[PDB]
Amino acid sequence: GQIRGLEMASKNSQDGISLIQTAEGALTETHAILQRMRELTVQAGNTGTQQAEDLGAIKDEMDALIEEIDGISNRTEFNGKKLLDGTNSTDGFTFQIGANAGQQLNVKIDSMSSTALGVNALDVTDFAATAFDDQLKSIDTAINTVSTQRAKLGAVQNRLEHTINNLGA
Amino acid sequence: SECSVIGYNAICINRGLHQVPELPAHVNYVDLSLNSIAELNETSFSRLQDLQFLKVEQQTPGLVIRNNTFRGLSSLIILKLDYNQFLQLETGAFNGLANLEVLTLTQCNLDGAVLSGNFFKPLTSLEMLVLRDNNIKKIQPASFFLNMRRFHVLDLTFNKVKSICEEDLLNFQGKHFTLLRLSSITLQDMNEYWLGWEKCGNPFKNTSITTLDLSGNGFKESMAKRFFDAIAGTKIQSLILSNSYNMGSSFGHTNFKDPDNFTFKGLEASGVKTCDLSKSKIFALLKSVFSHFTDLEQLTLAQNEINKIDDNAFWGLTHLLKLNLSQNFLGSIDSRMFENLDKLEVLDLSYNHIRALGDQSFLGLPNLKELALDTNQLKSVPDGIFDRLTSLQKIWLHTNPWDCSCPRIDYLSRWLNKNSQKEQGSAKCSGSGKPVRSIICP
Ligand SMILES: *[C@@H]1O[C@H](CO)[C@@H](O[C@@H]2O[C@H](CO)[C@@H](O)[C@H](O)[C@H]2NC(C)=O)[C@H](O)[C@H]1NC(C)=O
Ligand SMILES: *[C@@H]1O[C@H](CO)[C@@H](O)[C@H](O)[C@H]1NC(C)=O
Ligand SMILES: *[C@@H]1O[C@H](CO)[C@@H](O)[C@H](O)[C@H]1NC(C)=O
Ligand SMILES: *[C@@H]1O[C@H](CO)[C@@H](O)[C@H](O)[C@H]1NC(C)=O
Repeated sequence: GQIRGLEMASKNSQDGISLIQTAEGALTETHAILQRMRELTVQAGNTGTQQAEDLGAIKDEMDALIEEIDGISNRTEFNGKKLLDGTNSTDGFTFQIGANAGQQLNVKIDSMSSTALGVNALDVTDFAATAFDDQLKSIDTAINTVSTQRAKLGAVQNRLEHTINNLGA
Repeated sequence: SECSVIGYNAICINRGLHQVPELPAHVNYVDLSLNSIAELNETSFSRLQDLQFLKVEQQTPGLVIRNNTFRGLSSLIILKLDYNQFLQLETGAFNGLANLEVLTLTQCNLDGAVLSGNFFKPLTSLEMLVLRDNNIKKIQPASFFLNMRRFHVLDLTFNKVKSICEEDLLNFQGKHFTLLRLSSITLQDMNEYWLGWEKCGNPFKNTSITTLDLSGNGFKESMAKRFFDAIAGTKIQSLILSNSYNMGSSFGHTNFKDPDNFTFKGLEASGVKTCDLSKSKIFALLKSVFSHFTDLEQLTLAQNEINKIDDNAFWGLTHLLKLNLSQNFLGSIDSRMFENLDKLEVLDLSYNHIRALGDQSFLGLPNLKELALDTNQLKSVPDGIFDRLTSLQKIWLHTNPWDCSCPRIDYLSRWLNKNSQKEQGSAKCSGSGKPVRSIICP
């Protein structure tokens, strides 16, 4: 009967890993979109006074990229559960990984929508109202947020790899 | 005993240990991960002299490793200290480890001084160093790296590195890396107007690299061009530039430039045999864009936004064997698209939006063994389209809305029946859902 318990804790650990991998995959997409937004913002800041017509084309692209962030936030799922829209973020995901009850692991993932990341309001045609530095900072804070969430999930994945080796021994 | 000891292996994972436990002298593999060891010193491993493989990953945060902690572990080959948040290393922490081959230190909040200080000086046999996800902002290896003659794998993925230049990587000169993984390090300072470009020189001077992973780094066209000019001459067999998120123009926008013939010119002397430019928002394949890759054998452009392939896009790829265009936005194929690819063996066009194949689309591809057209929008093909593909071994035609009206479907149904051993999966008729191979036109 003790063998069944180890088998179970192990399967639940692997499943935690697959969940985390799905989230890590989506977060790296968010990260990439945010860095492209950053680069577009930089290019906008370097746009000359006679070249101001370019700014509208930049805003168009960033707006579509903000939409993509939201698409990722809303669709990303594992085992029928949304991972990145914040809807599971107060309870979190709980995995039964111990060979006895009580030994347990809870993973919280914050929302990665454009609103939650604070990159919703970006507007490269309006540096006159919302400073370039503030817009860039919003984007950098969002990059840090995504990157920190990914790093956090990496730590939990590592914990789950060790738990699987432990149960096998 | 506290741990689970089986043969040569002591598994001590998650045992609430605050120090290295007592273990049989004959164990050569110890896993102490997920414990609460706050400090290691020379007494810690003084009873385990035969260790070859040691893990002390992810303790409670703040693990301190004192000088000479592993002194006398002269058989240790692999040491893993990953996920020790705020890891505190004394500068002689690795004294005695002349035979160590692998050191892993992922996500330990380390900074650039871990490479520029004396931490790794004792590691004369080191082969592989993993430093992913730390706080390394410049890569500046100390001079002793010059004499680490077996050093060939370095992974710095996820460090936010400002820039890399010749002066930084000096002490890696003369090395052959089998794997140099500089993925997702961003290189944020290396932009269009940075004065460092004038003085950067060649980061990889007199260094050769089997697999150079520069994925996830943006690589805006103008940046790529400057970077590859800087490293011109560097022998690289496999170049990974996947997730170059600034490189492509993107479908429906022209703020950024897609790569062109001048972008990759610096790579002309590198001997590149495989290149991965997947997931990089590329929209157009421009004239001669790949013509500086004179030795190229494999090319993936999967998962871009490719909708336009210019005539002579593949000019100069006279050695190419494999071309992956899967998961793009192609709406059609014509015969000019794939000129200058005479040696091609593998063509993946799956997961596009292709609704028509031009009359002689594949005429310039007699050596083709594998042709994927699954998951497109093909309703028909022109008569005889596959007839000269005399080396074809596999073909994917499924998940397409084949129009099985007669006589439109006559050629394809007869061909798929005659060549049923080549078809992978099963092409089905729209409406009826019967296999295309089973239709007999009268
Ligand atoms: C072309 O590249 C695609 C995308 O990278 C490869 O797709 C992978 O295909 C394998 C095997 O069919 C799957 O297990 C992976 O999940 C796919 N990856 C993704 C991201 O979709 C494909 O194999 C490549 N084609 C060839 C001929 O190498
Ligand atoms: C390691 O730490 C202990 C205290 O925990 C100390 O008594 C011992 O002398 C130290 N070892 C060495 C080799 O200095
Ligand atoms: C640790 O080792 C270094 C170099 O081997 C030495 O200079 C130093 O005294 C040691 N550090 C401490 C804090 O004892
Ligand atoms: C490159 O490194 C090798 C190995 O040290 C050395 O002998 C050779 O002279 C170097 N070549 C150049 C051009 O610096």
